[PDB]
Amino acid sequence: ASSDLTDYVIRQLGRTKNKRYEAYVVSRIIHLLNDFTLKFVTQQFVRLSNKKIALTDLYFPQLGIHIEVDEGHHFLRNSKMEYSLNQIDEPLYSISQTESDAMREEDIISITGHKIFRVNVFKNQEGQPQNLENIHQQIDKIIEEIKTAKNKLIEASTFKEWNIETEYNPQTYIDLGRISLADNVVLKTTKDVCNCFGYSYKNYQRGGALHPYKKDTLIWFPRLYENKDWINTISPDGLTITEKSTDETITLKKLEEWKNGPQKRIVFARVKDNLSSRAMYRFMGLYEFQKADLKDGAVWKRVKSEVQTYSPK
Amino acid sequence: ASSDLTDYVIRQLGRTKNKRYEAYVVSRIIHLLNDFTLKFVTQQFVRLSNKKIALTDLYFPQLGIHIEVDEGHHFLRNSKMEYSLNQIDEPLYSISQTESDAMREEDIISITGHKIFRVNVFKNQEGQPQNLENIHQQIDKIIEEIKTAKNKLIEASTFKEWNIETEYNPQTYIDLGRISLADNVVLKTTKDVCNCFGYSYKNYQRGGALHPYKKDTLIWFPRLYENKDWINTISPDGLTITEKSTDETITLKKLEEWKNGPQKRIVFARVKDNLSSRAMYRFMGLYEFQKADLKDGAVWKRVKSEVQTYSPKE
Amino acid sequence: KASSDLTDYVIRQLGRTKNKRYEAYVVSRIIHLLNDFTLKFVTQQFVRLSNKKIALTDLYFPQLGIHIEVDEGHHFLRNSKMEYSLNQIDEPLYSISQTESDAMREEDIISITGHKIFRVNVFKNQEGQPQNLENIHQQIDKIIEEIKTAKNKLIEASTFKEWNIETEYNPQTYIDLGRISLADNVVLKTTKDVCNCFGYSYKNYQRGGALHPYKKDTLIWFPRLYENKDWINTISPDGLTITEKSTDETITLKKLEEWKNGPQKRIVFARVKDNLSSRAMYRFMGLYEFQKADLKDGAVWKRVKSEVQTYSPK
Amino acid sequence: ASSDLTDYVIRQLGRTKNKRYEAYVVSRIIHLLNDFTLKFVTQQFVRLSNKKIALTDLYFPQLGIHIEVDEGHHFLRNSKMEYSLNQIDEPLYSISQTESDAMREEDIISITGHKIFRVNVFKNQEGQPQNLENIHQQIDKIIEEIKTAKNKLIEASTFKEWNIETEYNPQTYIDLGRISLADNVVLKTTKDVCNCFGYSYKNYQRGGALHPYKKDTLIWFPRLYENKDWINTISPDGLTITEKSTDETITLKKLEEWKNGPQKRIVFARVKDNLSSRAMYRFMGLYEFQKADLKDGAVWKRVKSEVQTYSPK
DNA sequence: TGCTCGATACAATAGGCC
DNA sequence: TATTGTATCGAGCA
DNA sequence: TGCTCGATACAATAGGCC
DNA sequence: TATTGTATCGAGCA
Repeated sequence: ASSDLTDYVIRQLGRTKNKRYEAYVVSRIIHLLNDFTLKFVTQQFVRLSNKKIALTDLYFPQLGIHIEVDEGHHFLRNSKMEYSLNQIDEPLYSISQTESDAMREEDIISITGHKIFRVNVFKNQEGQPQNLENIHQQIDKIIEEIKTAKNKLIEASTFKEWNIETEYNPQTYIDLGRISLADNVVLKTTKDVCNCFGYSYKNYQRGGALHPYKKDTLIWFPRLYENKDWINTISPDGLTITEKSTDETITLKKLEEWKNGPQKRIVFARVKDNLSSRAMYRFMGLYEFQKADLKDGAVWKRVKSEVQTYSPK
Repeated sequence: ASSDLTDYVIRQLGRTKNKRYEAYVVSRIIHLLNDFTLKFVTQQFVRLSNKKIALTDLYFPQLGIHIEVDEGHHFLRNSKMEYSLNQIDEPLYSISQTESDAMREEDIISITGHKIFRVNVFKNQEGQPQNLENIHQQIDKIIEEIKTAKNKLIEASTFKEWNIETEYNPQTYIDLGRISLADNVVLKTTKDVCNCFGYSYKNYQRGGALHPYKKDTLIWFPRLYENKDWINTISPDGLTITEKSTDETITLKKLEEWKNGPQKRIVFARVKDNLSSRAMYRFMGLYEFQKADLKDGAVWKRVKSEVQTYSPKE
Repeated sequence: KASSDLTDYVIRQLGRTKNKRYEAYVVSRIIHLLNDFTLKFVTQQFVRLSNKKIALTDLYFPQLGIHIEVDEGHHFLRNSKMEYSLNQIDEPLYSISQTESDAMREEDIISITGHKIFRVNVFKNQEGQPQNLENIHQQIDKIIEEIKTAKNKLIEASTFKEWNIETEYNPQTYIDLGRISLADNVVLKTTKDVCNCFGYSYKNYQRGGALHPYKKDTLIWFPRLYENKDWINTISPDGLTITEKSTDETITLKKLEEWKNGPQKRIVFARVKDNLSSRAMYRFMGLYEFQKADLKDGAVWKRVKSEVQTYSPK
Repeated sequence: ASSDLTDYVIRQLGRTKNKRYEAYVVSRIIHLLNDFTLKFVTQQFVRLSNKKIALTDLYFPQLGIHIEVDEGHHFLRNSKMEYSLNQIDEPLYSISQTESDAMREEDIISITGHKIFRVNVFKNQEGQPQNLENIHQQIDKIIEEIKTAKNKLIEASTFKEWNIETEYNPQTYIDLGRISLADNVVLKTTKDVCNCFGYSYKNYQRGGALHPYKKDTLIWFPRLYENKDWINTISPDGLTITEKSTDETITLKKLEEWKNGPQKRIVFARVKDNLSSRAMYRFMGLYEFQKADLKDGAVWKRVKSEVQTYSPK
């Protein structure tokens, strides 16, 4: 019941820490904010413009807001990170590509529209930390920024309150009427996403399933990274997906299937749950086939950020 | 440099967790309180009635208030701790006696008179966690108890606000005029506690130091546990300290030495700093000699909780 | 190449922090005069006393089961956890206090039953007056002579197998042999190696035990033979008796029927700390068969076979 | 008390080790050689061709032979030791100038006519790679060299066996008739060395002693380094001692005393014991006054290495 | 239908590295 | 991290 | 000088983490 | 990466 919320919060604030001042700053933001109708995520993997994998310290999905602790390079529990400058809206802390290759299956999202606030814990680093008065000031301004964000969304009636029990349940989206990219939709299994579009399934094996009420649309469950069978990628923008095969012959023979098959795909990408290391499937949008190269394989572009959902037949 | 405060706070809330719900409860208490005139300590070692060594998750020394998270029983392997029942005002979590004699060097205080507030994190135990609203309520009432204790202290004019810069500097205690147990006075070395009483000392490596302004008292820096040369103990309430030695012969030769004088000793116990593991010296009181013997041998009873200080002597 | 492993080994063995005053001289002299590096040796070897305290010997030849200990009565050592005491003749005169014995539980601690101990008395008489180098060199020489006679006693029986660093921790050595014995003093770097002696292809193994692929009645087991948070396990000083219990009695009641009808034989490799460099290693204790379950005291595994047969990968 | 032997031997072989292979090589040499009629010293401080202070790992005084192990730059237990190249028979391991400034008082000798043998741990001239057995071969060769040296001296009857009990006793020296550098003589105190020349002293506190049996000689107990009162030096060959004062007034007022004073001095320098660091007095030689000036001070040249002794009068 | 087996999901953790 | 056992659901076969 | 030990510096190893 | 174990420095004292 509510205990699920309790456990979830505890676990998010109980991760092994990457930065020295992370735990303090995030815990103070959460506790002072004191709004648990707001879902948050800690150590959220994101993808930068340059395709390197990064992360942010605290992430509110509903508001599209990130919060990042700036310690500079010196003090890091993980020497597995690196400190660089990037686009204004992108984090300063990155993962080395060597271990970003083992982080493929992890849940990695797109920050394009999102805002990032920084907390500066060092006055004239290296060395001396800033006084707590300043840090508390930054944290307070951030907190009220968050609050005004939430109020802006409720005023636009685009804000859906967070419920643990209903969020992984297909019926809630069937009732809602749409699965939206902005509602941050992730479902526990393939059978569930199938059951949003009119299937009734005990469970589902396949890597794709035909959409019942649209013949030109295919429900797709790809790994958006490279695996043994397929080499797939998705741009930081979220707009461009490429689909190729580790064997070129399979690609060449997939050309015909792609051009003559369903031209639209509803994509649910397989991602590891950030807690509990488990299979999950996140809604990436409605994509339309564009062209099939032999070299670059298949290229799908995203026409829609929301799809209509249906009751079973 | 107000950065010392920041470092201190970060490191107190940055300890490796003993309990699963510890970080949450403590961090929320601190932030929602957010009064930093209040000094606090996490994972404070305490000494129960029995000789067993226990610990509390959050501790305010100025108010004599502890906060313990109760989960009881699962303690997140793999901890050296154990879940037991004890005196009403004492913690539920203790350490195995085997691991207790390992931790002797640690700074272990007396909880006599201190209040302990608990936070119950499980509705149906074992297993299921409770709802956040309830936990938050428990924490809120604890915060109110803290604030009202702070108020009953400030209005009685017994409250001394916390300062990092001045608390380890002897000059401030010379200016204050006294050193008390309520003040919770711990100094970083022997030379400082010596310089409190009128010494100019640059370094002091000896165990005892002759009191400049009083010839019946001795400044003492004992280890209150067993070590290489001699065996010392202190009662859980901090009333009585027993002095002995490994060799019975040197106890015999030191027996007459004890019997003639000096008959009083002001005590600072050598204790490891709760942060950064270096030696420090904590005022235990002003103690008086009651007895000579074998075995338990010398016995020092505590007759005073406060000692006056003195300017350097030239 | 890789003949530098022997160098590093010898340097590090003769290079430990000294436990005694005269240890280094005696041991170094013995090694250098012996000049046989086909004989593996160990310094400061931890041994299991019948009194159950931990003791140590200054020099240990495993292949010969022969120890050498230097006798300097009492005092002459400053500030170590060691203690002088009397025991059985074939047991050392130096031990660890029970308090620090339980802190050393994880270390490699061996049964000395059957092993002979030679002593070197370095003082003519008490007070620390040293004995002239003449009779000391005499003692060392007769010791070395006895050592060579022992090695000769083994080589004519074709029991003796020369020492090789590169092949001693390699499973394939013992698969070719094809037996693992106590006489060969076998210890492996990891569980997966142990499993790959008996017919497994494992790349890595994190599990507490694995079924014997070619024997349905036998289980490969990697116990901690001391107490930890999950289990309470003991092994007799002669290694003939191993007791297994669980800290919790609910875990305990669940394991009784599992044991009584489960596989009745266990090939045991105990988890021990490396004597140099402190990494986990696994020492073959024997093949034990289940003799009992009495539920306050847990399972009793008695030692039947001192040798086990290996197998090429399946 | 033949125990003093064993205590000396274990205390020499039991010093805090400077080098990684030092213990093994030295111990193997000593135990395999097995000749305790030969006095030896470990970590013996020496003075190089330059003013710099070096050390050798093993030293046989009687034979004038040193033994040094070469492990090179790294594997240093002491970070203040340096690795360089120097004169033909000179050690390769030195001490930093400032860290040798606290080492002034140590017993530092002249290596001029001394042979130094190196154990090459890693590799040797002509370039061959080595470990273990090759090291052993080197050690064995060295042992042989030592023996042939001893025999060479014992056939010329220049060899004198080591006895720990009498060697610090003035009586043996007043008995054999001569104190010389060949015997490596250092006593425990000033009263002893004075009693060697015929004084009866129970206790002697003074910087110099007028010789009973010669009016032209002066027994002297200098610190051959710089201290608060004096600036004194001695050349690496041991042939030249310079004496100056901290104050110039004292120097000028000592100039007349030098030119008109007794013009030859018997020098016993004040050096710390290599074991226990007690003050002891080593015989440098019989030096004759040569020259003086303000600018660099007084200059003494060594005329003779053998002084006659005398019975108390 | 009832059995055998294989792919997938998932929990558990020694080993090695920081 | 990387590896393997255990539990589960479905495909395949008799 | 010569001795004694707390404080300090730095290597050795215990612990956290993937 | 954080804590513990070992060696060195140096003020105070006889």
